[PDB]
Amino acid sequence: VADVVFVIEGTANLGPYFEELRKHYLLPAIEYFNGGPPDFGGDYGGTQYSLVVFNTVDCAPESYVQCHAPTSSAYEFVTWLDGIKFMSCSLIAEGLSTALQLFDDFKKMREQQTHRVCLLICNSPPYLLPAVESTTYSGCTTESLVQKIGERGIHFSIVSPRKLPALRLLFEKAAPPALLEPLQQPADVSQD
Amino acid sequence: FLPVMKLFDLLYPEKECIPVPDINKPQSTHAFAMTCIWIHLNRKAQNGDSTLQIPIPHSLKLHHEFLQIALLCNAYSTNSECFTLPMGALVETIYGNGASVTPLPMNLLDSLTVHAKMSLIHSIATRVIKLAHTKSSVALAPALVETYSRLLVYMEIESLGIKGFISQLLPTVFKSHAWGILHTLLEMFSHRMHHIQPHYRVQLLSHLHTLAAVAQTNQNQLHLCVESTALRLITALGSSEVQPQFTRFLNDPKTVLSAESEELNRALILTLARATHVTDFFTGSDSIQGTWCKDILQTIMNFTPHNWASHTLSCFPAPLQAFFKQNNVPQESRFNLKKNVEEEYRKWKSMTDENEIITQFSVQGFPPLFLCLLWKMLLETDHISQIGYKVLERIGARALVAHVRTFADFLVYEFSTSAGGQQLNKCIEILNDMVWKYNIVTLDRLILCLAMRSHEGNEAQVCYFIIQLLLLKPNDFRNRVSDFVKENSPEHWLQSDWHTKHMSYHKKYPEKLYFEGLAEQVDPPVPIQSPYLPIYFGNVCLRFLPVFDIVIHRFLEL
Repeated sequence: VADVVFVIEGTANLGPYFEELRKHYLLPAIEYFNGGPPDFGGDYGGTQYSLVVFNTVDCAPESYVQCHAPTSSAYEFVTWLDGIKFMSCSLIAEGLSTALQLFDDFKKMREQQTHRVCLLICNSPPYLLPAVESTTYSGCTTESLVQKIGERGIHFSIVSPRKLPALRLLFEKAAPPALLEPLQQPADVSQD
Repeated sequence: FLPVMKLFDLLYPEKECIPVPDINKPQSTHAFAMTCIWIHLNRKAQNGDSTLQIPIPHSLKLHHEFLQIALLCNAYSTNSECFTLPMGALVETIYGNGASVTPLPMNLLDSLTVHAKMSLIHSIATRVIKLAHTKSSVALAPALVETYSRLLVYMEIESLGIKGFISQLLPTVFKSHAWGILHTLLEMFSHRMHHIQPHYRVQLLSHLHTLAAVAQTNQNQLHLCVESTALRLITALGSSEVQPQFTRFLNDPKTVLSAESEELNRALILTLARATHVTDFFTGSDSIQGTWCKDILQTIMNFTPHNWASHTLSCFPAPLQAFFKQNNVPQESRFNLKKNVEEEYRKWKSMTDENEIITQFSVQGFPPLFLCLLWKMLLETDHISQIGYKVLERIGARALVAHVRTFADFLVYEFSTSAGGQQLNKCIEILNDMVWKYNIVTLDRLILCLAMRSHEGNEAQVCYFIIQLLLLKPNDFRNRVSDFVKENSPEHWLQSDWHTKHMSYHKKYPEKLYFEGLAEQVDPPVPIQSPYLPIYFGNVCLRFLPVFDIVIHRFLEL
């Protein structure tokens, strides 16, 4: 029922390359989970989706989390998607811990099962040695990945740029079927 | 439309689900509007094949397909392609069954019509014209005139609609007698449609006048409904409308206001004086504002009106046309009374051979001499002998007023012949029983005529005895009046069985005005008169007020 949660991390690593990926992957963001981008309201219909944004650790004395998307009403999403600012270990683990918490709250609130998906878009191939140190959860990258793969059957898609670093080979560790490997250059797919 | 609607629903529809299915017999639209507007948005989006077909109905999904108490018919069909199930299932016109024998009483307003207004525009409007285009061969099958006429918001939003309807019905004056559709709405428009906009009522008055002029009405001798509607129309606007309305009928008296109905014009100008009296429209100027009505007076004066001649001139706060009042030649210079009496005697004598020449004698009948010959009849124990009764019921009702003009004075003479009471009892026992057979005159012109030429200086103090004893005697129907009073105030608009009610009522006491009462040697009735007959005595219910005024307020002198 189109219960998605975006994860933007390449805001500080690669700024200008964001539009190059958006112009190609904006269709799966809206045109797949809806008819198209219009001017409409939102409700508990389940179609709502979120988007968390993060930056590197150097440009962060106090500000780490900005997960601001309760419902997004299927249109204000792309509206503030171009409005966020654009600014090495980019703290991807603490950035994914909040997405895991958001999915947990979804599963706790969406009781009366919507094939959840998430895009851990990271421009650079970063890595966060400290687990969270900023939230209730405390788990390393491997622990967070196996927890997001086992608990949630969400399609852990990794929409990285045209690069192919060693991040994909390690972040494809989703043991249940989640399609963590694809970096889709050809025509858009449903969720993979 | 969608922007503000969605912005308001984002704040109004703050909930979690779609509760309250709301069967809601009396008031369901208030709850179902949130889903109806959503369905309309869905249809508007699907018409363009975009906007995701107006998504997000989850807060109203239960009410979405609620289609599957007759008041649960939520008419969500206004969008498109749904005017078959809700509307078609409604109580439409009669088709199965066929005289006032029509089945299927009509619908109540507050039940369903409180919401199905912006959806029903040209359904009945085209249904009636389709039924009327070819002919009204059989008796009128539907009786939906109650619902159609009891639609005040209909004429509030589409006042021009009924004007267009009447204009498209106008060609029927050539189709067939303009009968099956004129006597359809004209009655209930006067009786049910009480409160209406006046700027259209003046146009309807002009149309009624040119109707009474054209076309012919000899077969429509039951056209008294036309005069009753005209009276109701010209007696209700007297508050303040004529002064702003003058610019509308500036040329109306110059073209059509004075065809034949001179008594209607007398009542019209009486009400016009009454209106100029409210409030003090003449104390300021006497000739400056004079031209506002002097044109109407000059147009009317070509037809010997205002015959009152200084006796009845009491309602005018400044009687202006009363300056030229001597131009009325009342009773033809006060000498032709006995002369026309002798002429009536000679006509009663020539009745011995007027039979074979009745066709050449009824041509204009020497207008104010012919139809009073019935008076000598019924004085010799039904001396009519049906010689020309069928001929008498042809065109006589028009000139009957001119006939009774001098006969008012003659009857005053017959009354004063008592001089103590010797002739009084004879007159009471003869005249009151003989006038009743047979006529429908119902004093429709005698009250005006009494002030025309009888209340003059001839026997004014004695012709004022008319209202004292002439029409004070009729008491034949007062028995059933006591039960006929309890039909409209107990049910203002709560009528569910009005059809059969008035059907049985008019089946009990009355038969018709064309019909006779005596079955003499030959009487071919030939009844065709069954267009529509919902009201029979509410017509005199209003003209009782002009009598009430000429008897007290207008004739306040004596």
